[PDB]
Amino acid sequence: ANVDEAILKRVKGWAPYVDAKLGFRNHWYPVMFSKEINEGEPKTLKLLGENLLVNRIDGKLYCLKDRCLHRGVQLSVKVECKTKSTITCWYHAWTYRWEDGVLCDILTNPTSAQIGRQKLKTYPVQEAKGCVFIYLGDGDPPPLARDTPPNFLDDDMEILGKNQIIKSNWRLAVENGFDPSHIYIHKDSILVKDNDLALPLGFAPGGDRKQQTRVVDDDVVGRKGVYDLIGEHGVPVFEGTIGGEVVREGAYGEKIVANDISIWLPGVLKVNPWPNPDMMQFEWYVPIDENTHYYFQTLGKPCANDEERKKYEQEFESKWKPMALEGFNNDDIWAREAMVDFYADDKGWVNEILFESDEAIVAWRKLASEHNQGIQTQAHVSGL
Amino acid sequence: ANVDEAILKRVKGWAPYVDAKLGFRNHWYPVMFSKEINEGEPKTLKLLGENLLVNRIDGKLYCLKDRCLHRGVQLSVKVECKTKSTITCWYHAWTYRWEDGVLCDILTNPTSAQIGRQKLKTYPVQEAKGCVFIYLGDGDPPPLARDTPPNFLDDDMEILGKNQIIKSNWRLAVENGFDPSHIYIHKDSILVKDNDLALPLGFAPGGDRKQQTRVVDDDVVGRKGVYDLIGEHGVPVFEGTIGGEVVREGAYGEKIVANDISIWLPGVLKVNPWPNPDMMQFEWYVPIDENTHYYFQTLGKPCANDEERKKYEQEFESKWKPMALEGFNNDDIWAREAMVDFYADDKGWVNEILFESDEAIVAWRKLASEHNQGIQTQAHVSGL
Amino acid sequence: ANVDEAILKRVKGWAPYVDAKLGFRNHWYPVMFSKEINEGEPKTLKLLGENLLVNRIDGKLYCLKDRCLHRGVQLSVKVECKTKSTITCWYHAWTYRWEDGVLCDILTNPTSAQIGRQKLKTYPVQEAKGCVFIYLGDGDPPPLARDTPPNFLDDDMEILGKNQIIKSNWRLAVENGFDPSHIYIHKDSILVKDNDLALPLGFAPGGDRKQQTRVVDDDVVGRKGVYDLIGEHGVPVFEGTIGGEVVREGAYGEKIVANDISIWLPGVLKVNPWPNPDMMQFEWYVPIDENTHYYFQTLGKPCANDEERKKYEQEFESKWKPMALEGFNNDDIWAREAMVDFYADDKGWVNEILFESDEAIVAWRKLASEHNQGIQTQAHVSGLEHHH
Amino acid sequence: IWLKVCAASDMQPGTIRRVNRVGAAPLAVYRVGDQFYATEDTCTHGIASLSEGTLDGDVIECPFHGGAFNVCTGMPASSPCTVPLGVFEVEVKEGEVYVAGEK
Amino acid sequence: QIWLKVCAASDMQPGTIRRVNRVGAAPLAVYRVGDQFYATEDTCTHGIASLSEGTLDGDVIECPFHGGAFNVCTGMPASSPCTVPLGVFEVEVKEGEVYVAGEKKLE
Ligand SMILES: c1ccc2c(c1)[nH]c1ccccc12
Ligand SMILES: c1ccc2c(c1)[nH]c1ccccc12
Ligand SMILES: c1ccc2c(c1)[nH]c1ccccc12
Ligand code: FES
Ligand code: FES
Ligand code: FES
Ligand code: FES
Ligand code: FES
Ligand SMILES: [Fe+2]
Ligand SMILES: [Fe+2]
Ligand SMILES: [Fe+2]
Repeated sequence: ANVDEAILKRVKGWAPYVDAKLGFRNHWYPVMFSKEINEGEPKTLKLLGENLLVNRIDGKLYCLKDRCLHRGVQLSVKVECKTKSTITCWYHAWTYRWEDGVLCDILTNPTSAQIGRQKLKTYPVQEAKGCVFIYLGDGDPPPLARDTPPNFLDDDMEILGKNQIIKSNWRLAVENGFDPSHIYIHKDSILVKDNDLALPLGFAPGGDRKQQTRVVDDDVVGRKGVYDLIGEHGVPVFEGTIGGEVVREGAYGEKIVANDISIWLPGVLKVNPWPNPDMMQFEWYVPIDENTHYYFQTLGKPCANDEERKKYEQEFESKWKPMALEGFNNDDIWAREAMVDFYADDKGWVNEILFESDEAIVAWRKLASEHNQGIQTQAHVSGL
Repeated sequence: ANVDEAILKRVKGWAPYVDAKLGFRNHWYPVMFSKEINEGEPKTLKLLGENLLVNRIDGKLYCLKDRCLHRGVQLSVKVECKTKSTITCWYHAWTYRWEDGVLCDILTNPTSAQIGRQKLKTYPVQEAKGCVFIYLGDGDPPPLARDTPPNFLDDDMEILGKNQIIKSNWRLAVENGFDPSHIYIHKDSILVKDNDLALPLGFAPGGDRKQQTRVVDDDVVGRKGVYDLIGEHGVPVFEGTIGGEVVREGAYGEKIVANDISIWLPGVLKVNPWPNPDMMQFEWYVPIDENTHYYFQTLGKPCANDEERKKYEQEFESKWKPMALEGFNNDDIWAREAMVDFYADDKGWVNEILFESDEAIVAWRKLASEHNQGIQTQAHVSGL
Repeated sequence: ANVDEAILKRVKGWAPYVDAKLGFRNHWYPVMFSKEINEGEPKTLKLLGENLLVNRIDGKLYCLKDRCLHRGVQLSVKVECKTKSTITCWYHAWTYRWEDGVLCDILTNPTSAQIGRQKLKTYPVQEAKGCVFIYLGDGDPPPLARDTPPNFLDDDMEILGKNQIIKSNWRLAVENGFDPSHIYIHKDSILVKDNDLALPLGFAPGGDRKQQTRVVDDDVVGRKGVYDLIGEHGVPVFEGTIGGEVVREGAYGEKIVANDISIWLPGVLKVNPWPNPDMMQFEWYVPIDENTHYYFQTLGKPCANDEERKKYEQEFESKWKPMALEGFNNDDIWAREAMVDFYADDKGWVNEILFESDEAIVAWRKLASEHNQGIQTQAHVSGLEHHH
Repeated sequence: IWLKVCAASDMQPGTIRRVNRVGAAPLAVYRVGDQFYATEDTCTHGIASLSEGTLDGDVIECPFHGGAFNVCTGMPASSPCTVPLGVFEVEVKEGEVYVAGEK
Repeated sequence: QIWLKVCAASDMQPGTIRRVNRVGAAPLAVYRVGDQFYATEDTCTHGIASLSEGTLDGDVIECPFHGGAFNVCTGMPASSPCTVPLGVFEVEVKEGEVYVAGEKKLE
């Protein structure tokens, strides 16, 4: 597998998840924004450890594996698209069609028997809400809705976001995001103060284990996720004490937000409402390789017309993006990086000492282990 | 088990020593100077592979492992000492007491069942001669004297020195300093001329194996080390010849220095007298990880009154440190690094071709192998 | 030996070649030019993973392993040649003779019983055509001619070249050079236009491969190699088509070059004629370690007198070196680097999908597997091991 | 003080049974052979339910990280567990199984 | 001085080693393999170890320092890292007494 068998045997509750160091194969993943790739201008990227090339031909997106079948070089070292529908390797000129990856010509040996008998791996690509999703999997893809949080694809939902590469395994990003008690790191958030938001330091759980979360095994669209319900019977903590004496307090804002938090396979978090009562935040932690992920952030707001979308776009660039996506979430970034060492040798998955609020994370680990569509392995990446 | 078993089996004379790549556990080690850590200003450091935290509370030093029990992050990423007796992890606010490492509070959930039931690892800390010694070990710590070189803790002994990080395994440093013939590398030193010192190109054997090397394992103070009586039984070589022709000469000076040298566990060398007939140099080779060590060097001159200090300090700071510790010992630094490659794969321990002068070193390997208080492993560093 | 048996089992036709990650031991290899090593000025280098030292004494070259027998440090960290015929380790002063590597003295202990009873490994070295060759092997060396391509040593052949360190395994370089279709990467080289060359986008296989590929294992001097007779048996592809439409054409210059290419053990390519009709190019891909090689380039031109040799030296510097060795081959450098990832874990040798133009390369892999004089291993580098 | 867990007939040798207590933490009852033992149900190393683990002899293995505890003494039997498990009074009275407070 | 009296043949048990110190010279090691006696230099050619402090298995002496080994009869290396042959000294038993040559064999 991807992890020492001795460790996998130990984590009987969620071995597939611990083994999924490279992410889950056979799911859709957003990797860039539509306006980032123009007609006839191939773009490179790495997803689930695989180097890919994406091109826009006649407005439509196509995805080919960035690895020549011949000597395994990346075609992108020197891109040569000699006809609108093909790409020619810069080394010995093996030429492939973007449409189906078939080897259709070899400039240096036009009559080779390999022509029409070899095919470069291709992956489905779909655009939605200005986002570019790639189905990193085999066979016919399921509807995109299965791998997106509820409402993301709503007709009136206006989506704007930001994307960047963060140095941590995708799972550490997922868990931090869905961690009920991690809000402690945001106690000094400027956003919280300026937007007058109510933000406790944490929650004293109430009720039984089962009431702490709400697991969704299937919307009519087949999505799988978990809602964090620690606040349904829990007591929000606003005064932090040590030895019985107050040493810290939470935010007593009047605006109540983020009362709806859910994590969905393949790894996208939905926080609603946030950062404002009329908005929603959806963020993906896309696996690039075992040590890196794309932190694909998006903010949604229902807009009924071109005027509202224009206004939203304005507040996004001037306020939400800088104050929320960057200001508030920047703390999440270094928090993720801080867990790298403990989990790097895979030992942290055994030595971690969890407490009550981690019930949410446990539910996610079990959901992911039970309903993922496949474990990406090194064999998929290279493999002989 | 830090080394290939096939290698440990070959070195029946000192297998434990070869295996102690990460140093010996259950021994005191100097890590910094008392002057470097002020009241309420915690500091980080890595010792024997373990990330540690040291703080001074009411003048007393305390040491806690720098790894939260929860998700294993370093508390030092963002220090939060909310009360003088505790430190609060910046992630989910698990709070620990500096004196016993006990998890006494959790700001994010004051009702957690973990409170008062978990405990963060702590290590004994003791100051002496202006040095901070940490007992990287388990159980009741022995007196600091057991792991110190003779005359270091003399009431009148004014100990002064400096410290830095060197890129080489600690053992290479030990075997570079306790090497009677390596002084050849200092033949062009400044401390030699600018201090009219008498230093031969090297000290060769004269009496017999036992004769010159004196193993110590009967001391009542607990000490364990080896002496190499170069000045009392060794033979100085001032004229180096090739084919009978003299091509290099030693240093002729009146000042008689270094006639007594001993190495003591866990890894401290004593050069007496040095750098002056009335002085003594004590230097530790503290393991940080398998590739680096702290070069903790100290120069000490006896004193019996508040006077002769500002002088010895004005001296130590004006000529001794820049000429005896830096000007002279700097050659030792690159010599240690030059041996890294040969021993990096642990094969140098088998392929090295030793000669007469290495008789002392061999004694040290055997003693260190039979009197070390424990072998530090990756199991101590992480788990398993 | 150096590669997982699971991988070697999948390349049964040329397993030793795939196993030779560090190169072939017991062969001569050029490492620098004669003019680069002056009397009494020791130079360091790494060959087949071993750190070596070369010195010129009374005009003759000597090669010693750059690793003291004592504590294993490199003598070159601080070279100390106290007498014309010796070198003293800067650490404990163990002194060795360049002639036979014998530990002849120890300045720090003149009475040591080790003196005269230990010896540093030495390797044969010899100069030819202004190049310094080292026999990285054991025992009496074979004639240099065995490990050189045809004509390189001819009396009237004037040799001039350039050398540099490239970041790729030596075999990726070999297969980049001895490849008739890879010249597609050179279609825009300044050499093509500026030297009016006739150069197709690539040379495709002709009607009969048995005639295009010529395995040579019956050479009188014992050299072993493979010819890809592209000019007389291959097909020059000048019009590159996609879907039958011409998207790119080769160069229709008047100078006829590249009639034949050949690769020879231990790893030297000969391009004939090149880069001009009256010249030849000989280039070695010398193993430094598993990830690096010396790209030792030489251009040969028959010169019949001093006037011609001098004119050649001038044209080499003003035209051939910059226009050909750099202007043409510089693209081969990044091409080689581009193959590293795929072959990094040795899986590329199993996952590559070759085509007909690669048939001579496969013949080379088989020949190299059969006629190499030894597989260099990490044990040779650290110290051979054996139990009674 | 005791409370009927179940009939000694309900539990087969080598099986585990979770016991919920009103306003109190859950307990786990194991049957080793023909004898009964009880400990806290929550693993001391985290938040897992030992009643969902694997019982081998008198040693219960946690389903989360593989830690283990001796069901008789409640002492750790395998890392990462280091904190002793609370043990409770168990007794069979007329075929019925009963458990009480912590001993 | 040509032959050095070592000890009585009975003094040594089969498979044991005895160090022979010589004033003004390097120590020798006498080995008893079964009923036969052999002698070599006592110092391992690979370093400064005493072969008499090593392990004798058959006619092969294993060095205690690095595990190198030699054939006590021929003096030739038997296991790495040893590469230099040991000097061999002739041994003779007369009157049930063991004698070892003062000068090593010339080969
Ligand atoms: C409370 C308020 C905001 C957030 C949260 C909990 N969890 C989050 C995860 C990602 C982004 C924002 C949030
Ligand atoms: C011999 C002579 C001097 C020294 C030595 C061995 N080892 C040393 C280490 C530090 C400073 C001086 C010495
Ligand atoms: C075909 C034609 C020319 C060349 C070649 C293969 N390989 C080469 C390597 C160096 C210089 C020229 C060439
Ligand atoms: S590597 Fe792409 S055509 Fe050869
Ligand atoms: S990682 Fe320290 S409190 Fe969670
Ligand atoms: S390392 Fe060369 S003499 Fe000691
Ligand atoms: S929660 Fe039981 S072993 Fe960790
Ligand atoms: S000293 Fe005998 S094997 Fe090295
Ligand atoms: Fe957050
Ligand atoms: Fe020194
Ligand atoms: Fe080329």
